[PDB]
Amino acid sequence: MATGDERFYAEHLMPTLQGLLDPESAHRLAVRFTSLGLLPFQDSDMLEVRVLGHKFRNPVGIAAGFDKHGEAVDGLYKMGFGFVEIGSVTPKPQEGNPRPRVFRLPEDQAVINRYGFNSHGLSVVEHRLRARQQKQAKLTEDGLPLGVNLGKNKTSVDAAEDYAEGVRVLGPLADYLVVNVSSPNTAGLRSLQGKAELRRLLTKVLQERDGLRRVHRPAVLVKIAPDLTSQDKEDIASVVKELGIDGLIVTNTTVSRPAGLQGALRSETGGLSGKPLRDLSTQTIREMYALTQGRVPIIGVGGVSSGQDALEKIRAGASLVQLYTALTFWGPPVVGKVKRELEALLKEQGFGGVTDAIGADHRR
Ligand SMILES: Cc1cc2nc3c(=O)[nH]c(=O)nc-3n(C[C@H](O)[C@H](O)[C@H](O)COP(=O)(O)O)c2cc1C
Ligand SMILES: C/C(O)=C(\C#N)C(=O)Nc1ccc(C(F)(F)F)cc1
Ligand SMILES: O=C(O)c1cc(=O)[nH]c(=O)[nH]1
Repeated sequence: MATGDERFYAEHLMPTLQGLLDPESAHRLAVRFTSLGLLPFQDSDMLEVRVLGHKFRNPVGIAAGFDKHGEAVDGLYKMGFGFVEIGSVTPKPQEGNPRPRVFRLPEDQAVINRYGFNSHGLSVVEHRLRARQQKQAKLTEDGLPLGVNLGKNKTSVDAAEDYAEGVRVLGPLADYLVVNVSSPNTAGLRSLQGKAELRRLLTKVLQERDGLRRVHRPAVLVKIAPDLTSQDKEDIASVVKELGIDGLIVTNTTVSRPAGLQGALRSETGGLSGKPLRDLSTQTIREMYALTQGRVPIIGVGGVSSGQDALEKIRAGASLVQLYTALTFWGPPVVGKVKRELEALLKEQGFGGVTDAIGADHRR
């Protein structure tokens, strides 16, 4: 419990917790424990990455969705994440979908969720981040940056204005912002990934970002689905290059249900995460890196539970990776495990550090 032993968590604690609590209760309890700093690896220099205007002490971040309301940021750095992304946050508070809305597929090492952007809203999150703003400035300066992921309200009549409000309110408190246009759980949202709509939306977002004072001006990334057509991907690449978007987060959860899922809850509605998403996400990273000529930083996400999974996404083109669903199976020790395995594999494959491996599959 205090040592952070990989076998104890994986074989005993996590399976027992999963037997006692429904998945949303487990999520809530985990946010509480983490936020209080009740948790069970010294980052080598090889793991440092400079991208998005910042130093990252290691490339393993916590993906959006775990800490939707910015309650557990310090506890997540304490767990060993090199960067934390909170959100998605919507402009006004909203409850999200009815419960149950989160489902485990233990036989598949996967989760399906349909939270529907349950959010405390911008104002609450703004005050929560303001209460630790200078502590975060020091963390960022120390190589531990903070990302804020923005969503839109269910009943909003103007999606772009929702994201612009997010830029104005939380942009000043974030090292990077994410325009989340890839939740599967908000009606109409994924259609904003289409070319004309994306160009209009991101033009407005970047104008708002550019209007912030220079020390409060974050990088802006777009988080995309794993379910895009070839046409969709080509269009996103074109718009991102045309507008000078700072990066992409690849990928959100999938609405697909890969052949072979075994969990009893495989046909629940929602986005699927974890191991069945892993290679779909990796392949989306590979395609987006190629379409952007390796000039647009990618944060790779989807099914990472080991150093090999992280390195495959880095070699496919990610400069940084994130994970969430693996934590629900393996607990806290998985963060240090990914980092230690990633360092060992980089050495084994002749890389001087993470930076050298970024996009390495495209050069062979
Ligand atoms: C319970 C849950 C909630 C999520 N909520 C969000 C969210 O609010 N915003 C977002 O951009 N992604 C959200 N995601 C997606 C994750 O950030 C990540 O893209 C995806 O789960 C793939 O990573 P993983 O396989 O490591 O979980 C959520 C995922 C899960 C499992
Ligand atoms: C949806 C979801 O978050 C869960 C389920 N099911 C869950 O177990 N969460 C969860 C469980 C444990 C941790 C930690 F590692 F930090 F201790 C983090 C998140
Ligand atoms: O709140 C949610 O349902 C949610 C948002 C998102 O971006 N991705 C996801 O899998 N769930």
